[PDB]
Amino acid sequence: STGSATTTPIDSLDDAYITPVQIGTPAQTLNLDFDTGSSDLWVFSSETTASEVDGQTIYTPSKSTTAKLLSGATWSISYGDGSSSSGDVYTDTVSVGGLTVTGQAVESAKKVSSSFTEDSTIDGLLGLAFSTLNTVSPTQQKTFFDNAKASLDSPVFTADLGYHAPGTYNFGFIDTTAYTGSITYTAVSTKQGFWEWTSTGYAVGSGTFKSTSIDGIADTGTTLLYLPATVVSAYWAQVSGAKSSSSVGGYVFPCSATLPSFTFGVGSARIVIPGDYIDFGPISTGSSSCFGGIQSSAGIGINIFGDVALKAAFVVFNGATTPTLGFASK
Repeated sequence: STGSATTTPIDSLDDAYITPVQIGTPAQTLNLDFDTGSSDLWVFSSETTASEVDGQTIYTPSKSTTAKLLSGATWSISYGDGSSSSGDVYTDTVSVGGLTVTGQAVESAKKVSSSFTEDSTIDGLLGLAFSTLNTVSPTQQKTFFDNAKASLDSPVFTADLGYHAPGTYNFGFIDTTAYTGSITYTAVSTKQGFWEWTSTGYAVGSGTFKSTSIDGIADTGTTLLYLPATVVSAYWAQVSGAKSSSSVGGYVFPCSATLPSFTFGVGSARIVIPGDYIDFGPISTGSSSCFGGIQSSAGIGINIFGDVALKAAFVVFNGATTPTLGFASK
């Protein structure tokens, strides 16, 4: 089997991407944030504290003839930005772009933090990291991909995120028309539950490539590119007037600037992030200070190849017995 679904930016800055997902019988379609940096499929629901729902579409398990309470199971998750959610668990039928999993754990939110409430466009998350990170207790649950894998034509999914435009998540096949040149594969460590890999270095603009190992995670659920302070400083030093602002919480730059590209290595291959991908616009409405899309990972404890990096590539998440990651230009 295979599946294919379009993923769409939630706003003009590509702050996140949403993908429609069918849950239950009859189908209830919710727009979920596909997140290769976590492993829970959770949704706003009829159980979510009413004051914490503001415009989201909810899953109502009592209206699904295939929903079953997973007795005794609860979940609770916190993300890298300090947001969180928790609740109980149902199993139900879940379909993505024509690919159907029966008995998928659908984690129903009883509580969500303010960042989720305030984002009317995201109805929940669909985790695509390794199932070892799933938070359901006392019986850990499998991700949608893990459940689908054995049925797929090939045990893979691909992320093809657009810059200020829709893109695609495919399950079970590699669309050879969706990228240019060849796909370069690179080793993955699953030890921390992430799609963790080692980039071979970087360049800033038309500058020379610096060969240096950068361990990090491929994380579609993180907006920006978080890299070591040395790398980030080298980037922003090429932008007149750019500075790190403690009050704003990262590097900012004059909105009048033309940003240089940023290249990262995948083995001997190179992915080029155009400068415009690194512009996240005014820090506040009407400001001439703009927020940078490349930020320091210092104090995160891990480097993160988030959407800024991933959207410059066609990315293969290969879930074979020994997982790997593939990157192609597009």
